[PDB]
Amino acid sequence: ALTPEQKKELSDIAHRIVAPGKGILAADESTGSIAKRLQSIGTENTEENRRFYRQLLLTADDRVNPCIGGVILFHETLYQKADDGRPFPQVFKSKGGVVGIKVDKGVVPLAGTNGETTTQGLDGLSERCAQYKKDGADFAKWRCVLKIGEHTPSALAIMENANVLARYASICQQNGIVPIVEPEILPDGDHDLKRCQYVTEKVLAAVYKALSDHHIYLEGTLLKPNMVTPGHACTQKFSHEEIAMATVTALRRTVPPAVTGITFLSGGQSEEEASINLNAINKCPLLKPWALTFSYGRALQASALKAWGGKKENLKAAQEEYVKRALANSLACQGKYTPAAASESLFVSNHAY
Amino acid sequence: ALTPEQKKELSDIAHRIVAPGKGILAADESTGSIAKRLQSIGTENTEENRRFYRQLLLTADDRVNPCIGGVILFHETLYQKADDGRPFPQVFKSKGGVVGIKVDKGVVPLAGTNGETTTQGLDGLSERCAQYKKDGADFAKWRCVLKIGEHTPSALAIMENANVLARYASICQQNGIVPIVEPEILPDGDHDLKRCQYVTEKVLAAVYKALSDHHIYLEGTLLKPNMVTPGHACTQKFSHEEIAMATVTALRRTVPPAVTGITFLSGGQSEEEASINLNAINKCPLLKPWALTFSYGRALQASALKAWGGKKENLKAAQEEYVKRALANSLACQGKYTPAAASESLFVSNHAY
Amino acid sequence: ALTPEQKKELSDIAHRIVAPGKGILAADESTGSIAKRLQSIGTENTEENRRFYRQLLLTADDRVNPCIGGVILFHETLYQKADDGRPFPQVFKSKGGVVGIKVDKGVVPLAGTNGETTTQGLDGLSERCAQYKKDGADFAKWRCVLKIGEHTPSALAIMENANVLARYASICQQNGIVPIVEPEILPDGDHDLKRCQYVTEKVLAAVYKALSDHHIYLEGTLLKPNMVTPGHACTQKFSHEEIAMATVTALRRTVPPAVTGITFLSGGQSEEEASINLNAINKCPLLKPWALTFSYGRALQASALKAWGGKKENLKAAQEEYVKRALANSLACQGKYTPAAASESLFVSNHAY
Amino acid sequence: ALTPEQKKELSDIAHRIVAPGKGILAADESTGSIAKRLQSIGTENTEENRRFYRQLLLTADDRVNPCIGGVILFHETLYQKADDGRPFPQVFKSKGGVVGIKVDKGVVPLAGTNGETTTQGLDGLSERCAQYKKDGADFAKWRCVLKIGEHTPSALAIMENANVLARYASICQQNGIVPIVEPEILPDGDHDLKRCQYVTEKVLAAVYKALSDHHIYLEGTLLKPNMVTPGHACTQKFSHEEIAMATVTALRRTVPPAVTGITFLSGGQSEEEASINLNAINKCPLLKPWALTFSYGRALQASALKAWGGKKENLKAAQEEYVKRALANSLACQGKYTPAAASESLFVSNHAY
Repeated sequence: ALTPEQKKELSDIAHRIVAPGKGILAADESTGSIAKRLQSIGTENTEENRRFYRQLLLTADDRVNPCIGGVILFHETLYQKADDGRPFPQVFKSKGGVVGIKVDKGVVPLAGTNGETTTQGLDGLSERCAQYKKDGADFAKWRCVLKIGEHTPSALAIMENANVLARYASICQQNGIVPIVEPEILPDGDHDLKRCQYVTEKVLAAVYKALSDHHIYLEGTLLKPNMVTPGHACTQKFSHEEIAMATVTALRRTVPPAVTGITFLSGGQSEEEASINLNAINKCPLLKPWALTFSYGRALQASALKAWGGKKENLKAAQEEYVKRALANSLACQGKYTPAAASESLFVSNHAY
Repeated sequence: ALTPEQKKELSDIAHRIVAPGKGILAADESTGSIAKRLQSIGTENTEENRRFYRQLLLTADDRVNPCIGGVILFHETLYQKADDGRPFPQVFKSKGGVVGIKVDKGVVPLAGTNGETTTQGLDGLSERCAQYKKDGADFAKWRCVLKIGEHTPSALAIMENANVLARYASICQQNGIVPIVEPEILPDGDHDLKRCQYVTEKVLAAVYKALSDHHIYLEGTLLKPNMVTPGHACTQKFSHEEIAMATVTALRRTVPPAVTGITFLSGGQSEEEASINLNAINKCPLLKPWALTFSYGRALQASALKAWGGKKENLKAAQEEYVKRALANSLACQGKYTPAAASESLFVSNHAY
Repeated sequence: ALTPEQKKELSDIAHRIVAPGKGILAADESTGSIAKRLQSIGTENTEENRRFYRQLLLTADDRVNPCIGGVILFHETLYQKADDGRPFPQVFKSKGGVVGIKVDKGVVPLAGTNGETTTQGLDGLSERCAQYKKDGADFAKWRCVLKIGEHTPSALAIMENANVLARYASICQQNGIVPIVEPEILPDGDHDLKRCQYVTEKVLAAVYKALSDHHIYLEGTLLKPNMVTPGHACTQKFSHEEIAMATVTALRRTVPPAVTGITFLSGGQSEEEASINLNAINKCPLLKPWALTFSYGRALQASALKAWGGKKENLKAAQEEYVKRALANSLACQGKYTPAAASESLFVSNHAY
Repeated sequence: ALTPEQKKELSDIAHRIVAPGKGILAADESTGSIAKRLQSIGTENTEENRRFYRQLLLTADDRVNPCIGGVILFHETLYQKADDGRPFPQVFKSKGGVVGIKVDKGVVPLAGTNGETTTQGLDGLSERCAQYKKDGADFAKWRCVLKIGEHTPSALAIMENANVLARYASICQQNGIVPIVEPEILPDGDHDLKRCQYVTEKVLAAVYKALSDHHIYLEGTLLKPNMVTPGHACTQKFSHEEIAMATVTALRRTVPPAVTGITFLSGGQSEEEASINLNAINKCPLLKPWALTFSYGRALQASALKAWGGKKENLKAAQEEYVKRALANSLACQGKYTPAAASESLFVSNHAY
């Protein structure tokens, strides 16, 4: 499947990204779905605004060096230049970070099912990843989404999603790109915490069997899951020790140790819940043989975005907000996080990007 | 999963294609694969050469019109005009024929395996089928490929080409297009007839499970299976009765009677051996609750292509060769067939198009 | 797996049992669960009563010869002698019938599931079947049960039941015993007809993949399914043309043609509904490439039992009731059935035996 | 699926067994398999000979009591009394030890396969575990067996021994008994180390999927895996560091950290090679989030059995041999081990007991 030279390259890359203290910034929103984040702060969705906004994030003045191993970028963002003319991958790489690339092509429905979806992307994938590798990306991301309704997530969806996740992983590692396997269970719903924990266990079990089946090399992988969390509409209330227990036991029962790190997705939690729960998790007493960090998008950019507010004059003001959150999360990601747009929940029904 | 009006349209469309005596012409070859076909008769691979050849086949005389209920076309040639300026789909729909479109986008390796392959094309398939339906196509073809070797076809290779065919079928049918699922086991190899049987059985069983699993509507499908023949390099010889029993046994054990019909591919058999074997099969005493007919590419055009020689002067001779193999096959799929470049083996190693 | 001599023996046996006009009498109730049928007619459950009652059935005076190919007997009933000293297998075999044997050992729950069950039996099976073969049994039965609730029948249960069914089938054919594969979907419930039809399609798809997976020889098998039928508690009303359509399309979409016959279980329908629906089915216009007959227990013995009423003096009176029903069902099993304890529904919540 | 008190009892019981330094003695041999062990030292296979041998092992001095937290017993010997009239389970429970019971009932062929096997014993397992729990047993062992050959272990063989182990685990745990799931890949064969690795990986991956699928509680399980060693007849030699990395890699890629501990079997290694390899494994720099210890049959008793010679006079010499291998292993499972019939290969072809 893979030579040893090729396994060292992936294992290396994978550990780099989640070395101690570091997480991933998810700046990988599609054009259409970044556009509605910009509309949130009354900014027109334009190549330059998008470029400007991404540039603000990749140029954050260096206390974020120890906190941000990697950045997932959307396809166009990887071919965009800082204002000095320098391509964004080289701007971020020079500072010791690693560039990632969102390669899925969005979700697609599953006939005969109660709203579930595959996602698509695999076509032309390997040649795309060849390009993205030569243009500076050392890891990729692929988002699949399941939801919890009563007859959701069905076997059919879990089986097909874990499988496409495995196809993609296998194509990425062929091209020396560490795959990020994201089986996101959406928080959409009334479900309680344990319901979510069970669905997450069944999903990840299915994904890691799929990965085994497709002979993907787990030491050169990372996993971006949802934390385990009550449904949005869940009335019952659950602590962060309970969410971190639920989340950590879910992961100990499914994710074999060889997986090099677990970079959590925000899930639509507020920026601060995200860092508290991330921290709680790392402080969970149980034994956690993988890197438990963050790959947050919205939970590292809410404060930033509403600082920037479409206006060039706050660039520094927005990127100091960004930095604050990265530092918060680089401590949560060690257990060392002790602490109001950052508490605004960032929930989005059927989050798409 | 599908409304009743939709199941009616599919069921109807599928029964038209494979009504008694009708078979299908597979004119579905890639510009890359009809390349090598044209070089075998000195002709250059130029659009109007492709357009002309395809034009010759589709415009054969109406002695063929009870023999050919459908034509699988390649993308390009769905959108070419004949010499009257008529779009190709109409010249054929005018005659009471049905226009099929190949939707797969080639094959692609499966990492971890001794040579095996999966097939790609699902990205965008939803919209493509939609357009193709508005533009004439009423059925689609997706080709999957297993080879037989000592560790081939893997379990992973079977489970992946099965759950891609199903994904594809699911999408065609939601867009009102009758999928032809083609799980082709290639004759490449030394293998016994009984071996090709066991593989053929195990494959169809995993296909029909997959179609079950994705809630496909078997009444508006067709199976395009290989015959079960010994390897191309097999030393033992087996009778046309044995090929014909092995094929009809293998399918009696795996293919729900609900499937509307099955369109055999030629596989590399000579034109004439295809007709004979199709005939033995339909003359088999066993009970075969589906339509057993042909969807032949090379075993309808070889005689016509060599007669065509690239020379516009040869048109009606080229076509009355095509027309004879169409009449031969339209009796072989009824049992009534009875009888030199139509004797030639048309075997390409690892066929691809 | 199996030689050809061994495949002829099974195929032979299987066709014998479901030759035209013939069905199977299911006299295979366990001791404890026959005891509550006897309690129904105020008879003590004793070796002799049980023997007497079984003997009454196997000795029915010869117009049942053309109607009853086979009889499934419970284990003790196979070692019991008619009053003339003759062992029951030899009494029934002399008349041209074939003896069958119930080899499962009842159901067992599935941890973590909403009431579902495996069944058990496989242990020591092959040596048991060796004995049952030498003692006259040429076919066996194995009952698995699924139910329809909202979260019933789960994947886990369908997967494990279809698998044990396949294990058992494979052990039976090793010992020249034709297996009867019964995936019974219980009528317990409020479900409508199509719900049942879908669950039956998903179940049988799963069973026939399982059989393929375990390399069982379908031509030497029979299948005892539920018909497709509204739930007991279903309020909506459905015709017999609708139940026969539902049942026949369900079977055309799952049961490959090689399966030699389909012997239906009564399901708790009244004795007469059972024969009407069986008949309707055979008159379904759609193409039915397997034998569609009956393997009824309760729908051939309700009238008999309440005739016999624990009293030796009605023996002839009870066995003329038995005969009537066998004849009714040997015509329904041809399509030729034209027609009040026989309309008493025989439904039993979680039927067990 | 299981209450919290029950999960506590299982989790506790499992942690006792495999607490730091403790390992398990597998005294679990069939009367048929301890037959051939006794004939290897001239002793006749008589109950009191079995009783005495077992008595010798269980009553070794309390220098062993930090080395042996459990004993897997065969059915017979759970119910034998020592010389003080004490039941065996108590003589061992008295010392702070835990009594294990083997519940499998031998293996049985899988038809359709080149030699492969499944294992039986699930019939009655529910009640048996119940009794066994009341009578002393707090954990069970079920042995499954894959061999490595060219078409071995089949997919069917893996999926069947996986879903039997899970059925078994499910039943033990509902009856409050900690299952030891033993997927043993036998060293029979010519195969490379890397080969045994790939098979070992693919097997555990299908096991842990199965346990997921049946809702097993991994905190109250133990894995009894083979080491990953080259075939018994392999020509290449591999270092104790390589065996030890291959074993610990294979498990890091498949075994959820939730599993309480893993008890290696001896496999045929010499007593001494078992201790060395257990030690290399625990001295591996990789991170191993589970307890890595021993559940050794032949690699604890060989020295003791040859010393025993059948001669009651040899008792304390027999046992201080046993006790030395118990002390050796109780350091090898801590890394602290450092160092002639304990050098002998104990390989039985196709081991069975």
